[PDB]
Amino acid sequence: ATMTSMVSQRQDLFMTDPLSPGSMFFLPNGAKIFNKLIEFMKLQQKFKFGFNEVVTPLIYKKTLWEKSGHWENYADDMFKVETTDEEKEEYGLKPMNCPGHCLIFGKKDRSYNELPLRFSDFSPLHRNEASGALSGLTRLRKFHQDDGHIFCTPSQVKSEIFNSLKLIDIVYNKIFPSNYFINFSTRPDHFIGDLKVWNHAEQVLKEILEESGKPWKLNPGDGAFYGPKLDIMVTDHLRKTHQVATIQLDFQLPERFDLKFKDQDNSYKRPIMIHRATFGSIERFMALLIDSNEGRWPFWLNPYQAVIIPVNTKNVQQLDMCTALQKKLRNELEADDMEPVPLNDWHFNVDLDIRNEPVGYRIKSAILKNYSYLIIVGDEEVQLQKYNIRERDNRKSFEKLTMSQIWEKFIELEKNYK
Amino acid sequence: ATMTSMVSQRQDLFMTDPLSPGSMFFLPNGAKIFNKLIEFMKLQQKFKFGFNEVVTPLIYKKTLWEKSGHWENYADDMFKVETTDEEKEEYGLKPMNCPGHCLIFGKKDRSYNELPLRFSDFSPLHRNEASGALSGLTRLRKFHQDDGHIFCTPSQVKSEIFNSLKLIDIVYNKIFPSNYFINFSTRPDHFIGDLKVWNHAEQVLKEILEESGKPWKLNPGDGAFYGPKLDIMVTDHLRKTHQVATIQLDFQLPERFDLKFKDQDNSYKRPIMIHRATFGSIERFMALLIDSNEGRWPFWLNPYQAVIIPVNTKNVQQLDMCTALQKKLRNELEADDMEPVPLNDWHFNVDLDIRNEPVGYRIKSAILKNYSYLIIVGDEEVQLQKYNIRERDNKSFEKLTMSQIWEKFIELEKNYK
RNA sequence: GUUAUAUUAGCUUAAUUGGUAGAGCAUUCGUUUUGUAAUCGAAAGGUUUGGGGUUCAAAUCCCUAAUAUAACAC
RNA sequence: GUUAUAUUAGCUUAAUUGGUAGAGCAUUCGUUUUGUAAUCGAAAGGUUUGGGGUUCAAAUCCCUAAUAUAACAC
Ligand SMILES: C[C@@H](O)[C@H](N)C(=O)NS(=O)(=O)OC[C@H]1O[C@@H](n2cnc3c(N)ncnc32)[C@H](O)[C@@H]1O
Ligand SMILES: C[C@@H](O)[C@H](N)C(=O)NS(=O)(=O)OC[C@H]1O[C@@H](n2cnc3c(N)ncnc32)[C@H](O)[C@@H]1O
Ligand SMILES: [Zn+2]
Ligand SMILES: [Zn+2]
Repeated sequence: ATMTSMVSQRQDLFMTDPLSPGSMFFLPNGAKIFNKLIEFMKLQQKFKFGFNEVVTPLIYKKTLWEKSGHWENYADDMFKVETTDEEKEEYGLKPMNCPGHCLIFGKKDRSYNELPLRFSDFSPLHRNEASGALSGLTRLRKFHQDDGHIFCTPSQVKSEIFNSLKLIDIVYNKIFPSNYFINFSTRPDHFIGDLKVWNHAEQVLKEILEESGKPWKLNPGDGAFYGPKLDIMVTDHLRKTHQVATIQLDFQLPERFDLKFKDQDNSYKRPIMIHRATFGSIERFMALLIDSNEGRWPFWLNPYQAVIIPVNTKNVQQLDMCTALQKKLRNELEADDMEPVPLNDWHFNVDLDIRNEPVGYRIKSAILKNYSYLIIVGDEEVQLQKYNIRERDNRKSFEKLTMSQIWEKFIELEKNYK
Repeated sequence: ATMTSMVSQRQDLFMTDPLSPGSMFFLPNGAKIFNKLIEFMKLQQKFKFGFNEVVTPLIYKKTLWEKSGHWENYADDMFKVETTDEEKEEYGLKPMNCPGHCLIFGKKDRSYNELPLRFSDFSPLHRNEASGALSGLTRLRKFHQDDGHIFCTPSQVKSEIFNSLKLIDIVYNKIFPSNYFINFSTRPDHFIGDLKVWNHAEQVLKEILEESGKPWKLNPGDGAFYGPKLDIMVTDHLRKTHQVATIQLDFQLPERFDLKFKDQDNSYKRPIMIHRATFGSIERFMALLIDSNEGRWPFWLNPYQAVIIPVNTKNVQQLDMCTALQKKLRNELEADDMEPVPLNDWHFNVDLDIRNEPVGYRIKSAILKNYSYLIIVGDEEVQLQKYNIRERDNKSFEKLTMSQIWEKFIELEKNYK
């Protein structure tokens, strides 16, 4: 939070305003990061773990929330929506995507052949959290979940949760590095449904925990009102734990919505529903990212990937060399004709500091902003037609690379999420 | 509407529900189109027209909306938000992004050196439209604008507006094919600001209209309460006109929020604001596409890009050849290892219909869904190790290798075809 | 929400015990043309989060509203 | 919001200005192994958008709520 605010000020990441407490503004550099993470998650979800993104309403009539049980469970924690006409039924601004995905499931007849049916959803969610509980980006009033719900059969539940934990291991152990433990969170005192169903639901998660081999801890009575959950817990540099990813086993909402599919014996069965998020919310995940990296973004995430600095800022040969590298790496098009920007090209975040200042000043400035690479161009470089390029960390080990070597180096960096 | 509904049912695009009137559900196939359009627009805005995307709140306190003028003026159209507390100040769910973008501009000291300053915003908007004016995807209560606001100087206004017209032309004249005319929508009965400022704002748009050479007509009293505008009008197949893209010249909101920047003379000046959108709303734009194409999407947009049909659904050599092409074209990874999906690969929407049914039935099914391509595999194809591939909009067949189909689809997607 | 503590220019901050709102960084202009962590100079930016009061005088004391941070509550 | 019309199985629809809901597509299983616009068969899916009223009897008539389509209003 204090760390978040320092990095945000240095890098122009975010802003807040009392005219909308607990909602973030992502400034252009903040949104660059936000979007890259979403792009990353969407790729894994659509093209590896078999998810299908939907786009759902944000407001729903009171009746819907009464059906799902939320209007009950979270009555104060829900923002209410009204029209100028006092006769119409009131609305709720959504704090969860799941009743909407239940409406989708049950709008048409479903066949066992389309299960597991996996829906992802990146809608903004609103929760009227207690003002005293709000905190930077970790606990907000408006936030974005990398949300998904799976509809499946009893025999599918375990592999679906193991797949969900695979994606969690890819995020927290491989791409964004022991790294977490699981809270097994059981039946709360306010719950819906039969104690026998709840007991069976807890039984499943217990056996999954055992087979997974992963470290875990009982977290009594902190389950969702509709189901027990596996809560993935990360520790920040002050030894504080934070719930991010989560897998929730839900036998209750399919019952509230009377969800049905037809199986091979030509009869109707009730699906089981799995709630799941891997980032948790994009905002909280970003806060923990910053807490750990202190502004030192990996190359592929960095809103400041390289800066180019000419020793002599009014020298034509240096300038022309700097500009040409910038045009190459940004890979943009001019606004004055009609050729459109193609899909799936590379574009890198490369700036050109030609302020009339000593080189050491501009370098100092770029180090404070945590540029991944520093590219200096002087008369030596103009002769060689190579650029002098420095990584953020290794101040000593320079390289002299051509235009195309830097291009290829950067592409290789993004391919490998490095 | 009619047409939208039929096509939506055939391709499982969208869904509605009385529990949220005037909001769309995009089913997986609908959402694929939605996201591809946004993807297209973001590339143009970021790598050609110098926009920077922002993500902003959805709800703001009454006070903000009173300062912007929306509270008095767009009083009917605004959903109110409240909490259980009731001593707290009321919120409005946003019908526009503009005041959020003014808060961002005004939040920190600004220099003339960062102008033109261009924010793009794709946030969901809500307006409480009259129930009797609601219609399919053209008029909704919730919708997404490809919104943008430009902050600039007086000498920059014309070139910034010409650049917006350039993006409009790429969209309506080249990628998604006079294609439109412009409504010059002037000062409404209820407006904010000075008469003298309004007159100057209309003078500027008149001159632009002249210099642009484009067809236009007067649309009296139809401006926004904060500015006159140029409204891009397209005509549907029943000859009814629809407003899509729009360009709005705003002197008033910067005065309301007292925005300023510092110029070369170390002095404070007020920026001018241009409002713009090119699709208008993604929803209304999709609606007009469907009206135009009757569900026959161009390849790069089609949720149904190719279907693969084995003649003999239990013949192992025919299945292997179908399955191998699907894997190539879809280019997906398996969920059992730790290897992540890399950025900027190609992936195509390719299905395998192995239903134990006559070839002609499966082909009729695929034609009804308007697949761009139909790929048949029989014994002939196994011998040749080539696939029989037929276009939707055509008689003529081709026999191509796996690799040729891959490259063909990439060239179609590359050239937005 | 409650308790505590705060809110001073875009950011960070000073104002000896109510008595001069003062700097640094960033910005604008001039100057310097610079080889891997800060050329030099000037200008501008404040009525101290908003609204009331007390006093000859308020950033400082009193009432109120709003946020933020931290704990609790939930 | 007003006016008109409508709401029947996932979808499209039929049903003596009152008489006791039928089918096509899709789905599930069986059958067919199919060469470019629909193999054959069976099963399941309806208490007619919600609520109230009239009647011996309501998909049908009346009132009302919700939504959709169209036009107007804005
Ligand atoms: C996973 C969803 O489908 C499920 N219905 C759900 O909402 N679970 S949740 O309430 O526990 O939210 C999941 C994660 O969102 C994040 N989250 C929850 N509330 C907030 C908040 N107020 N601000 C920021 N992030 C939050 C946490 O990481 C949490 O683990
Ligand atoms: C362009 C924005 O920055 C500006 N503030 C604005 O809101 N202009 S607007 O009101 O005219 O909206 C622009 C476009 O959104 C689309 N739009 C407006 N209202 C709706 C609606 N109720 N449903 C669907 N699309 C809408 C139209 O295409 C319209 O041209
Ligand atoms: Zn959920
Ligand atoms: Zn606007």
